[PDB]
Order: sequence, then structure tokens, then C-alpha cells
Amino acid sequence: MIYSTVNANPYAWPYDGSIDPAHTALILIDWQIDFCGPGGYVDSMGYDLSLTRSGLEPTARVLAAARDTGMTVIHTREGHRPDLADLPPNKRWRSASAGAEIGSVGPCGRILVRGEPGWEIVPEVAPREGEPIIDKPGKGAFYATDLDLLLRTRGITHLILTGITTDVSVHTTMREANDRGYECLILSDCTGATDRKHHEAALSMVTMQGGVFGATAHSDDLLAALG
Amino acid sequence: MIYSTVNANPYAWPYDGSIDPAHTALILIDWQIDFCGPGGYVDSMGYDLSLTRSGLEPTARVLAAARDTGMTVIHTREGHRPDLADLPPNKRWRSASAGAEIGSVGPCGRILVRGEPGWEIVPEVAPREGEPIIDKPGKGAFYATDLDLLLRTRGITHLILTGITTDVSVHTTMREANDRGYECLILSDCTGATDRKHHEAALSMVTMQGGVFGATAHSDDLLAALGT
Amino acid sequence: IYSTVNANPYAWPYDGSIDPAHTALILIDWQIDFCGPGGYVDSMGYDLSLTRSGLEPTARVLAAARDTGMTVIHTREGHRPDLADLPPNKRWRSASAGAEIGSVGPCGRILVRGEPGWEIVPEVAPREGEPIIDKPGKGAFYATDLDLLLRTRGITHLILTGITTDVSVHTTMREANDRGYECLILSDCTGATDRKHHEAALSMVTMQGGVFGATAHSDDLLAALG
Amino acid sequence: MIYSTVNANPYAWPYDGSIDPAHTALILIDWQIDFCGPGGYVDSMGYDLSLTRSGLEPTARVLAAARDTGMTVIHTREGHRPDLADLPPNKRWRSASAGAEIGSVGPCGRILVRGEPGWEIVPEVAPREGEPIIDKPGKGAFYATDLDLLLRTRGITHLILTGITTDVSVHTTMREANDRGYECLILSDCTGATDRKHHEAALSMVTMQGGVFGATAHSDDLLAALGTTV
Repeated sequence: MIYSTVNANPYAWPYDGSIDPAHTALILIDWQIDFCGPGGYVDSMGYDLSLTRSGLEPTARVLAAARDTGMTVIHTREGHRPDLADLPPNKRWRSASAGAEIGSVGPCGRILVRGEPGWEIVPEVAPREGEPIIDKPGKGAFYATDLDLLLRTRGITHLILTGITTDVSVHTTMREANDRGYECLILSDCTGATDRKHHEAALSMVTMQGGVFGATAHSDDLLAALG
Repeated sequence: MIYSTVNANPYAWPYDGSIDPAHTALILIDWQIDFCGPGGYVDSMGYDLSLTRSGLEPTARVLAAARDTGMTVIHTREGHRPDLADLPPNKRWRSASAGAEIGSVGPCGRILVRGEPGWEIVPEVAPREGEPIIDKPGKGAFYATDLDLLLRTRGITHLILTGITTDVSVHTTMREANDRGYECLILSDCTGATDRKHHEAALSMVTMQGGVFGATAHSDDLLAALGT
Repeated sequence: IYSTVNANPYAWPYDGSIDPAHTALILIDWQIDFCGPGGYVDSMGYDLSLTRSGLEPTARVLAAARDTGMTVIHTREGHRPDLADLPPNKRWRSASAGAEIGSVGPCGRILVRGEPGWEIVPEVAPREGEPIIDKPGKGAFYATDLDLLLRTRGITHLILTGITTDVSVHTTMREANDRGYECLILSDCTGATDRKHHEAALSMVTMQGGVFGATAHSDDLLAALG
Repeated sequence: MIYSTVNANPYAWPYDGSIDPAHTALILIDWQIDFCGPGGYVDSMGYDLSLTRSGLEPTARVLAAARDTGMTVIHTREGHRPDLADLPPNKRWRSASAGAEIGSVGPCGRILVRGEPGWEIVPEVAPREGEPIIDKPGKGAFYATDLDLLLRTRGITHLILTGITTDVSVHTTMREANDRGYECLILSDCTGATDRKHHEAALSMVTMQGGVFGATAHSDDLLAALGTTV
């Protein structure tokens, strides 16, 4: 009912020496076809989907352990209002430049638009009632959302991060959370990027200055702490 | 005077195809002894200061052009209130773990405390009157500050980013800006990290997906586009 | 580009004209929960005629904003059906006033997203291209994307309608003003649970040369728009 | 250690049945010459300083009770960077319209500029070390400040509000706090406005809907509760 530290890089996580489920949230970031599925945004830009998809089954196991421990669980979906009123023109222009324009029709509907097949959370990690979903127009889950209000009213102080991609939406969310004083763990095997060297360097960045953004861990080490 | 695009990775920056100094700000991030000087935070943790100091002279040249062209200039200092009311305990404990506890007395005073010698902006990139200084308790310049009010008040839409470190305060500040729709350039030779691989990987991360966080460039290509 | 409005206490806006391309009409919380029988405000026993008098004037201002092509944004106060965005003090006060957020009344669960009492009333129904803000608080900025929507469209100027004058409208004006938005509040397109609070909310705006912006009757805006 | 509720309007404050100093902050809002002093912004606009000053003596006594019980104490100053980079032009234009332009030289230096005599907290409620000061460029204490960071790192859940003016900075701070889930008390005698009717109407707005922004009380009712541990 109170858990020990996780074997983590570069310190035994978290810093206060124990994980309380009543103050800990598992975050699942952007597990959507647009980031890890055929026909979606990342696929249409020519990136290797095996680099993102490897995180899925490890994440499913960590989601069951969080449900079993009564951790809070929060899901994120990167996406835009169908009218695109939350889409900066630079973001739109780059997506067109990369051959996968946000709001344009691809094999999985309108790219990164809320309500579209490619925007949905994949079945492997489907949310259930009582696990709030953040709909974010940005990479960072804090910006232009109610996330911080959801975390503060639940008294959350500790975040465990899974999702995609490691260097983009996961790292942005970790950095925003860290600046607010949240104690964050990132799971090396439940994340993935458009480039394996970016995945590795993003985990590596976390570990400097005695853990500038938190700690990294394998899901095996978290499942071990959770019993 | 408006200027054409910078030769950048992965697109000719900015996306809208001109640089207007009325709408552009040069950001100098955390050029402090604590991040690039003997006796400070980063030195005390045992990292190599030459990795952070190489960006100083190139930054001073970009600062000269930015003041030349009439674009706004904004400076940042990472630091805490002397009473540490703005210091999360996890940030404090990790700094102790690394051998350089925030608030502890080092060779340049209380480490990362506002008012202390190690927290001062180094003279090579000293601020002038009318160039606002951001005091931030975090790595991101937008969290717990007035930066967004300063930028919206001057009508800024475009940021040129310099300072340290590439993968920590610079990247966080770039990520925060980018999500609000600021168009951002990061200068490869005017930034630096506690690790060369982290600096290089931080620059490259920007360039993916057609420029997910904006674009990278050498100060040479910025100074060419400005006609300096 | 349109002329200034005959406003209190200066000719609004401060920069001397209204550009539809930089102006948004905001319609705040026109929901059965705030102005309709069977909703939150009715359940607390407040007088609905105080809130409902602003409706037909708002409809008229909504038509003039649509005709001039300015941005239109609507707000709905409401909570996630799981109530993860509901502070315990807000819930507790609502229970205390005999209309608990989430409790079932004639119009479904009070102040819950998806429920009949939460919907925007038809007299000011939104149309395509008019973004709706879903807010868990009185202020339209807190825990929403409102500021992203406005900044992306280049909005500098807000015209404020909706209910109530002293709660959600005043909070939203105070938030927008502090960010440097130039705000007009329409006296006849707002209403409160108390006439004195309505009038006092409006005069608070007019102090110190217009501390939060300016007040106007919809007639004065429509005269400016014509 | 833990204290009884306050006899407040419209419920015995706070909603969770007791006051814990470990989780409660006293906030002192904008007790500056520019709002309550001769030669300052409000004086230069022609408003009656007796309306703001009356709150000063009861505030000193509440400040004393807060420091005695070991509550957190936070002070705010409304003000602008000397370069005016945080000053929206509509704010400046209204101040010039009202005959007291922000940044302009008056009897107490540059009006509402940080570092100037008019801007200083007045000596009756001077901060001590360990009581953070918030420098805000707006009326609300949360916008473009670290206040939320200070409050959350200290585990503060409950606010007691004093300061000026009741209808501007104090109300705006209260609305911001309340929306984020903070439980707030506004002290009727430790606040004041440019208009008595605005002060009274600012306090009764709080009381509607079972206490839409929190509750109101007299310093006497607060001081009674702080003499009654449970």
C-alpha cells in the first residue's frame, strides 16, 4: 500500500524514498495511430513505426499494475478542434512541408483532428472511466489544458511517464511537470521516437546534474517495486 | 527594413518567409557563472566549462546585430528567491546529490540564489536598458515569469534563441514558445550543454517532422540574412 | 473598420477604432443552468428574469458581430462527467445552496458536460466557425485553450456578453484585461442573481479612467457597427 | 496546532471544518502609497484615501495573529519594470486619462514603477524575512508571477485575504485563487475601495450561491477563531 523506490538512473526513484498511489499518476502520452499506426501522421512522413510500437505491450503491463495499485491514470491525445482554431500556422505549415498536413485527409481521416480514427487512443492501452483524457493542441500536456487542475485536485505530486514520442510530447510534458515541482519517472521501454538515437539521448538528458528532469527506469524495475 | 530567410535546418527560417525586427526577439538564456564560469553550479558538479563557454563570443556577435537591426533583446537568469520559497524540494535534493546544493555557499556565493555573484549574467553578454531580464525558478523561461506578457506587449511572434544549456533551459524555453505558436530559431554555435552528444542530439531533435520545434542555424547564416 | 462606441468612461476602444480582424464577441455561459427553469440558478431559488433579460439583446449583438465578420467565441461552465475538474469547495458550496454540481434535476446533472441544462440556449445557439470554450471555473482563461484561440486569430479586443455579470463575466474581463486585452462589457446583455450586484459590477469597470475597460448599452455598439 | 472555523458569511469558514496554519496563507495585497498614501496614484486621481487607510490598523493585528500561529505570509506589490515592458498600452492610456499616468513623475516618484517611493509597501504592514513578496504587473496576483509556485511548494490550500482595493486587486486575486480550488476568506475591515458602495458590493458578491468565491468575515471573527484551538 506504500511502495519502495525503483532501481533507476541516476538515483533510486523517487527522491523522498517511497511511491504512494494516492499521490502518484501514470501518464500515457499520445498512444494514437497518428504516432504509432499505419496510415497516420508519423507513417505519412516516412518514419519507422517499429521505433514507437515497441513501447505498447510494456505500457499495457504498466497500465494493469497502475489499475491494480489504484494509482491515478491520465491519458493524453495530441489533436485539434475540428475547426482548427487551436492550430498555430507554423505547426500547420511544417506538417504540410513534411507531407502530412494537419487537417488534411489521409488513410485514417483528417490528420491530428479530434474525433478522427488516426487521433483515437489505440486499443492496446484504451482508457476506462475515472482515467481522465487530456486533449492537447501542443506537445506539452500542461499548455492550454486542465491537466494541472486535474493533478492538483487529486493531490498528485509524482508522475510516471509512458508514451510517444520520447523527445517530443513525453519530454515536453516531463520538462513542464518538472518545473512545477512534480517528481517524474520516465520508462525507457514504454517510450519510443522517430529516431533511435533521439530516444537514447532524450533518456540520457534526464540523468545529468543528479537527475535534472527526474530519473529513467525499465518497466521491469517499476513492476518489481510494485510487487 | 525587413530581411529574407536564414539558411537553416530543416527549412529556410522563418516559415512565413521574412524577418521583421518589430516582431522578432533575440533571447539570451542563462549566460551566468553558475552555468559557464569557474566556481559555480556546473563547475562544482564537475562538468567541463569549455562546452558552455564556446557559445559566448558567437552570442556577443549575434547580440551586436540584434541591437543593430532594432529587434527586441530579452535576457534570462535561472535562480531562486533568497528564502527559497520558489525551490521545489526535488530540484534541491538532486543538486545536493550532484555535490552543488542550491542555496549552499560555494566560491561565488549561494548557488543559484538571486543577488549572488555566480547568478549574475557574465559581462561578455551584459544587458543594456530596455532589454528585459527574466528571473525564472525553472528551466523554461515561460513558467512562473512575465515573459509571455513582455512578448505579447511588444507584438513578438518570432524568437532567436542563444544560451545554455542546449538540452535543459534553451530546449525547454523553445518547447514552451513553440506550443504557444512562436516561430523559433536555435543557433548551434551560440548554445552548449554539459555533454557534446546531448548538445548535438538537442539540435537534431528540432529538425524532425519538417521542423517539429522550429529550425537550427549557425550565427554566420543569421548574420548573412541580417546583412551584417 | 468601425468608429468608437459611446462608452463609460471613455469612447471605446482606447486606440480609436474597431477592426473585426482583431475583435472577438464573447458569449459567456448562456446555459439553462444560469438562466433557465430546472437548472442550477433556478434550483438555488434565484430570480431567472434577472439573467433572462440579457438574452434577446445578446442575440441582436450576436447577429451584428456575425454581419461584421468579427470572431465569435462561446463559453460553457461545466465539469467532466467524472468530476476530476471539480474542486471540493465548489461542490460543497453547491450542495449547501441546495443545487449540488453533478446531482440530477429536471435538466440532467447540474453543470456536467453533455447534460441538457449545460447546453447553450437556442436564442444564442453557436454556428460553425465559432469556438466553444468548456471551462471548469468562472474565468474563461483558467484551465482552457481560450488564450491560444485568441492569440492564433490575433484578437486584441473583446466585447463581453453573458451571465452572470459579477461572476463568470467579471472574472473573464479581469483575466483578459491583466493580459492587456481591451474589453467592452454590454450592460443590457449581462445579468446577475442580484440587481445591485449587476449595477455595482458595471460601475467597478468605470473607475480610475476605466480600470477593467468600459461599459456600453448594446444600442451604442450597434450604432458604432452602423 | 489546529483552530476552529470563523463566524463568516455565508458559512462557518473554512468548508473543511478547521484552520491549519501549515496549509493557510495570509495574503497582504498592495498596501502601497500608490493605493493608500498622499502623493500616490489613487490620491493623484482624486479618490478619498480614508476609504483605503481604515483597513491598515486591523491588518497589522491580523498580520500579528498570522505570524504568532505560524501561518505562511505573502505580500503583493502592483508595479512595472522601470523599462515599462510589462505595461499594456491600454493600462497606461487609462492612467493618463485619469490624470496619473503610470511611469510619469509625481510627488512619490514614477507612478506604479518598481523601486519608487510610491510603490513601497507602507511601514504599518512591512514584510519580514521568510514572507515572500509578489511583484505583479496586473490586478490578479497569479498572472505573470510565481505566486502559484510559492503556494503549491508550501502545500497552501487556504487563503485569508487583506489589502486594497476590495473590488480590483483583492477581488481579482480571490477569483483566480478560487478557480484553482483555493478556499478563500476576505476580511471586510482589512480591505477598502475607491468607492464605499463598490467595497460593500464586492463583499456581498462573495456570499451568493452558498459562497461562490468563499466567505467574508470581520478581523474580530478571525481573531476569535485563532484564540480557539480544537
